[PDB]
Amino acid sequence: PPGPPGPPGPPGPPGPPGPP
Amino acid sequence: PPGPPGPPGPPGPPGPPGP
Amino acid sequence: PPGPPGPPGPPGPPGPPGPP
Repeated sequence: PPGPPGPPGPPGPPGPPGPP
Repeated sequence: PPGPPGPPGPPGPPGPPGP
Repeated sequence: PPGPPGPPGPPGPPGPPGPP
C-alpha cells in the first residue's frame, strides 16, 4: 500500500496592512 | 514512505486600523 | 509508493497596522 499523507504545509504569509 | 509536506497556508487577515 | 502531499498550512498572522 501507499505511505501515509505528508505533514501539514507551512503557515501562510502575513495579511495585508490595515486601513488608515 | 510518507508523502511530501502540504502547500503553504493562505495569507493572514488584515491588520488593524492605524492611529 | 509514496504517500500523498499533506494538507495545507494554516493562515498567516495578521497584517501590520495601517498608517495614521
